[PDB]
Amino acid sequence: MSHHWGYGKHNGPEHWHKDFPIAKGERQSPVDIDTHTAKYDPSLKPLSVSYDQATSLRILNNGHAFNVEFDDSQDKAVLKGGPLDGTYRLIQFHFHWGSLDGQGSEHTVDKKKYAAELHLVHWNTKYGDFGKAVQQPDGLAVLGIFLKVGSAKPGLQKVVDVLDSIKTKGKSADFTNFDPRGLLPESLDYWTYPGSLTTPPLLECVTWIVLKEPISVSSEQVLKFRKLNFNGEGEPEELMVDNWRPAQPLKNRQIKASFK
Ligand SMILES: CC(=O)Nc1nnc(S(N)(=O)=O)s1
Ligand SMILES: [Zn+2]
Repeated sequence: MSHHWGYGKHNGPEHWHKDFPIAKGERQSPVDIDTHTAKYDPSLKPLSVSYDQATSLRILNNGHAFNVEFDDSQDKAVLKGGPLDGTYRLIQFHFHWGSLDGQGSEHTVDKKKYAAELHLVHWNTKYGDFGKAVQQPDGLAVLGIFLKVGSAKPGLQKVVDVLDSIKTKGKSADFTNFDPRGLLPESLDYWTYPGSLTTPPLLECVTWIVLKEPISVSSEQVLKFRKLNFNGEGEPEELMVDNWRPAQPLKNRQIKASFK
């Protein structure tokens, strides 16, 4: 049992994978999030998030997929809470689509699947930029937002009118004075699921968070995109969906979460 000191055969060879805890901690395993098995963990530090200045300026398309831009020139919204060593700022996000006329999201929570979901990427500003954050595992994290269908337009009539302007991909339209808070609650507690990507052991500087209060969206909002092209006009009528991800459950004993 006693480990004789003075040697170090294992302390000799050193590689890229052997350097970072990427290979030493392989958690690459896609699985559906379960709320029933989730457990409340009040270990995190309760904090208050901001989002009063949060506002958009315009929306640019990439000829297929577009993301919403925000004015980082001010203190829009910031996230904080837990053993984190720095606050997380948000810059932009996008939404995925589905192949079915009822559902088709990336991950599935509470053994349930949604039609679409928002993808808000954030980077710890404490480390300066994502470039310095990627240098460590707990550097930069990713927030995963989900969207549920309610068929009840929360007063987005105008949002549908401006949409007729971006019928084809590759164009843009200036749109400021957005109200993303009108649908986003304070959100105190929320489940979590840290780990790495579903790709070979390379990087683990990505965390997967999930809020217990997903942003609600009407089926009428996506009913307009259904008629839109998947990449500019002139192409065969096909769905713009292209964000499918597997997650077969092996067993799932207990999942970490800040909320019960
Ligand atoms: C390098 C990289 O970011 N790749 C992906 N981007 N996000 C993707 S998604 N949300 O469409 O799955 S492809
Ligand atoms: Zn995405």
